[PDB]
Amino acid sequence: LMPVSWSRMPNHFLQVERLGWAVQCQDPLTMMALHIPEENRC
Amino acid sequence: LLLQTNLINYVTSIRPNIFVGRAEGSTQYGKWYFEVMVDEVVPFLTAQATHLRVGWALTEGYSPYPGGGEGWGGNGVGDDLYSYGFDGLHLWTGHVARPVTSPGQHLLAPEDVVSCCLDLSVPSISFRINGCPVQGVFEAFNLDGLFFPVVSFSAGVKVRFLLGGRHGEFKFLPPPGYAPCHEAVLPRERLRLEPIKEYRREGPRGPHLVGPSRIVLPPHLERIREKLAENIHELWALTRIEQGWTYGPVRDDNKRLHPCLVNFHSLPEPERNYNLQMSGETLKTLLALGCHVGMADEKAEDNLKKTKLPKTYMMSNGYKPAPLDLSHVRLTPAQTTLVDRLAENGHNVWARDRVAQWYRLVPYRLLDEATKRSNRDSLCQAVRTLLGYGYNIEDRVRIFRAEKSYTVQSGRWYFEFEAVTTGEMRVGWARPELRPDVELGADELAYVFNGHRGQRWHLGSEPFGRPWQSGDVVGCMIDLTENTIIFTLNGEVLMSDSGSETAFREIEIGDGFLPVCSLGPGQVGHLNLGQDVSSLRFFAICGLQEGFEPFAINMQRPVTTWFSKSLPQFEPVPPEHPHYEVARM
Amino acid sequence: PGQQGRISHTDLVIGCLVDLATGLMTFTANGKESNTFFQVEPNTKLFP
Amino acid sequence: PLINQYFTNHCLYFLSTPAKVLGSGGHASNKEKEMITSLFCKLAALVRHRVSLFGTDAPAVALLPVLTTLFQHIAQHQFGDDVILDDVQVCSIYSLGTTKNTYVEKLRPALGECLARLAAAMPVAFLEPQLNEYNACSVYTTKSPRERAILGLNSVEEMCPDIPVLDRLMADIGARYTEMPHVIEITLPMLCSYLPRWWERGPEAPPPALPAGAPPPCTAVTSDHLNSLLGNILRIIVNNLGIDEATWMKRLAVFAQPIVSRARPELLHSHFIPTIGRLRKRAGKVVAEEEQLRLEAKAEAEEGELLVRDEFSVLCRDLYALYPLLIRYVDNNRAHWLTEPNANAEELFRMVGEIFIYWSKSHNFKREEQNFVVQNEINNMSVATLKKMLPIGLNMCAPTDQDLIMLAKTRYALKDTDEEVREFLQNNLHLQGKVEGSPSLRWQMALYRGLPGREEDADDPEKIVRRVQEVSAVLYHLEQTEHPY
Repeated sequence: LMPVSWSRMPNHFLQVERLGWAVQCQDPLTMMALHIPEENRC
Repeated sequence: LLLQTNLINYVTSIRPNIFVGRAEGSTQYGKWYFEVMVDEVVPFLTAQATHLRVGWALTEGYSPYPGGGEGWGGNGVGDDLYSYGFDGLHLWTGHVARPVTSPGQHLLAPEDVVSCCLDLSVPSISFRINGCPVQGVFEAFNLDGLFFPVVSFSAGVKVRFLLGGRHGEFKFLPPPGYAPCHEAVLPRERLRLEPIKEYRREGPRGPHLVGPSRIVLPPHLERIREKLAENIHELWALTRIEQGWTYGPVRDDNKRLHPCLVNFHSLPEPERNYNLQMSGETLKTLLALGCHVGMADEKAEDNLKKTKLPKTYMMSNGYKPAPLDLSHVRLTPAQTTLVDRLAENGHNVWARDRVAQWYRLVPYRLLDEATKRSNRDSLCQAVRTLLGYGYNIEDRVRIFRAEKSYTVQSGRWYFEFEAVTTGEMRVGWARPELRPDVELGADELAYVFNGHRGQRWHLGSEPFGRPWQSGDVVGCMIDLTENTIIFTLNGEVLMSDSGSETAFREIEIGDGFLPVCSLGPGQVGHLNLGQDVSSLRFFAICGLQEGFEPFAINMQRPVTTWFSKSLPQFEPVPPEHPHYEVARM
Repeated sequence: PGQQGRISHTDLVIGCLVDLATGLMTFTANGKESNTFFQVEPNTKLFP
Repeated sequence: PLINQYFTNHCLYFLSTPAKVLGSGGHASNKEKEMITSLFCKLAALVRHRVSLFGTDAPAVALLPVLTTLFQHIAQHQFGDDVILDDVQVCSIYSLGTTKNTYVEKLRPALGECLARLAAAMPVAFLEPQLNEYNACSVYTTKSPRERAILGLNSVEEMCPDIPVLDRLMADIGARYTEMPHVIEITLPMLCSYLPRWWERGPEAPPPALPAGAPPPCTAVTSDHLNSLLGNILRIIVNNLGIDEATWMKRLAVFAQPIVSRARPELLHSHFIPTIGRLRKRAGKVVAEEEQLRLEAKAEAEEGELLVRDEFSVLCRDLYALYPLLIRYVDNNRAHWLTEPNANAEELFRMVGEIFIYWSKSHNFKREEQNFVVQNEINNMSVATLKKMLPIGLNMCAPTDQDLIMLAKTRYALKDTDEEVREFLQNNLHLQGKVEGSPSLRWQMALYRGLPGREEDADDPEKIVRRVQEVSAVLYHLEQTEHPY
């Protein structure tokens, strides 16, 4: 195993606070991903 | 056998700045409960069904990375062994959903309350439906690490927490024996929400990049014991006089009565004989550092003088105080911290007695900034008399870079970097095949400059330029035509020891070059690639009229900016390993 | 796993339950690390 | 081994941080006691080298009782006190040769730990003979009049004037400092404050000992209360600048003018924005070069047809003028050039006159190849060295960021500029004009902030070309700079 490998920063992030510290989210977002069968990882 | 493809929406989790665990020390009773309710309006969004989960993580998951993960999507909890999940139908642990039976078999519908059960001695974690139990429990798990309340959620969901301190309205009753963050939770700061392992956060003008977050005894020693114990009685009498609260004729404990109206030896022994016991024990422990006290200066007893007492100063208490003058006596504040370790140890010993026998304090090293400083100041002003007597003593570095496609072979390019903090940062250029897991500029793969110490790094450090402070926007000239690399700081060219102008002359073109930046632990600062000339802080010193071009001058999209991961994935053994050679017979 | 640890790497065993838990067939399931420990197996003053 | 021993101390300069707490000071100070004892010990072995290595060894919880050489240090500096009185007459051996031993001691700006009880006794004891003998009085000139004044650091570790001159009761009987003198400190400089406004004399004789009187107070005032008093340095800039106006004459004193600028070239608020007079000094700065610009005309006329000895005309003229002028050139570019571009970047009219000037130096250097001979003569008076790098910092941003970033006509005239084209031929033949709004870098990199950056862009076709023609002419000389290297 390697200690660290490179990675790519996504071009976008999710958009997201008182009275019990409420957190909201309303903008939907999606991303198309690959998958390897033998490695069983995305 | 062939690669597959589909669409997966993003997954992220949030957690408050609350920690808990069990170990030897200030355990804070380790008994706590968490209760939240959810209210969402997106039962089924466009692509898939939104998911919510509840559980805890032992500060070693670091699971949320926006993008791919160990399974399908970067799940928040329950996708590994460092988190747990409960979706209302199953229990999530390592991408395995184990179904459980309970009244109201449905997902986390809006306006539903949940509670979590935690056990510290025996591994036991359980949940609680609105008014129903759960037929499952988590048991026999390790506890190495602090636990924080974490919930996984998808887009479109709104939720609020409950604390019980200021605005926690607990609809459901607390469990019998678990407190809502009462004794000591984050005593040195406030409470709020924060993501885990956040390597990026939004900024006011532009997005910022954030780094990773972590008997036989000398007679002189014998006689001075009484010579210093009397000063302790003198100081306490002096403190009593300075208080101004004279002993009251009526004997009431609640009116701040003083039980010290008694002879210095006819007093009840247990309260003061033990009090003097620490005085000798603290002094003998503090001096137990390899230093032997000897009269090699004769500058202690000859200085014995009587302090001047005004007539009005003496009062009916009857105990004459002798406080030494402090109008010009100021030896050092540095050596006061030498006695801090014993006091913290003594308070810790005091803490153990207080907690062994619980309706409290914690280790003194991390109690709080305001009180610990005040207590240290209070302890310092009393132990200074001993010194005034005339006695002397004696978790990695993430790297940020653009992708290989934007490699430049010629021209004059320039970009700006801002250092919000003043930690260990480095800026420079690098070859396309920059191997990670190595220090920036340690090998020949980069020409990086370190502004924290005024050093340039290329196959070894070398002093160059002055150190940093707050602000200090820094740029980088470059010119492959004449093979020069030049740095600028706040509108001036850096200078070397020999007077050279960023001496990096005669550098081969190689495979082009590439901008690169690095961040040390606990550092904040963003870099500007010149998407538009406006965002550049100055661009009016060495780039405005010298033919230099901003890097992202003619782009319509932000640069990819590849970075470094943390998880140790698997790789085949390279055939050219220096000392690891495999052979197949 | 990385470094700074060689013991206690697997957790969160199965939590199966019954009406009375009278079934005498149970095991420490959910074992992520199906491993052994050879260093404690042999015992001799030699190098075979 | 005396020189050999100092090698370790010379090599070990970082001893201050991890070491040098109590062991160095106890023994290092005792070595200098040998110097005074061996001062009169004449011997074949050279003592100038012996004190040279010792001249570098001088810099090298609250209880410091081992210090005893501090008391013996008071008598050490009193050796030269009596010689100063005898220096009035000049005795055969008691002269300036024995005076050089006290120069090293006073230069301790960093290591401030002790007071040595010498508040102002020594400075006053030597200030009076320097001031009371301002006139030449037909006496031998001091070897280093400026060094002695510079030796006075404005403090030793805590110093404020007017303490012992007016107060003499508690001085010898019995802490109290920096509270008595409040409106008496600036009393003597005020008397000489009108001297620059009154020293209109041409020759340097009326200021016979100017380098010993003007420098020392100028640095003192800007040291104390720099962060609290801001108008004090305002008079400091005006005072020294007026005195340097006498340097405008070509040859007055080859040993006085260069020393003054190098003694104190630092400036704090001498920029044009806080000091508007600096903008007015451009006209004075113009006269420094414009008058010197016309000097080359005489050489060119005498360099026609070789009717007479050319070396008798060209060499005799530039030798007297260019020799001291080099101090003037570095005076403006020392630190004032660090503040001009900020005003120039924000506004194009800040230094138009200066931008349209200072090119005459390169114009003179274009011809008259003998200028390198006198330049070398001044180089060792104090490769591609700083001799030809003088205008690089001045021509960097001043002419390029002037106007019309995208015009694409200088490059075409650049080849014509390096073609011995006369000014009239350059002006008339290039009256066509050319421009193109291509979608290349000139579209966005240029005219998007080159024109908006200029708040009021001038509207004159040929006038802009004149600036381009003047700028291009300077470029045609840059090839010679690269050709030597």
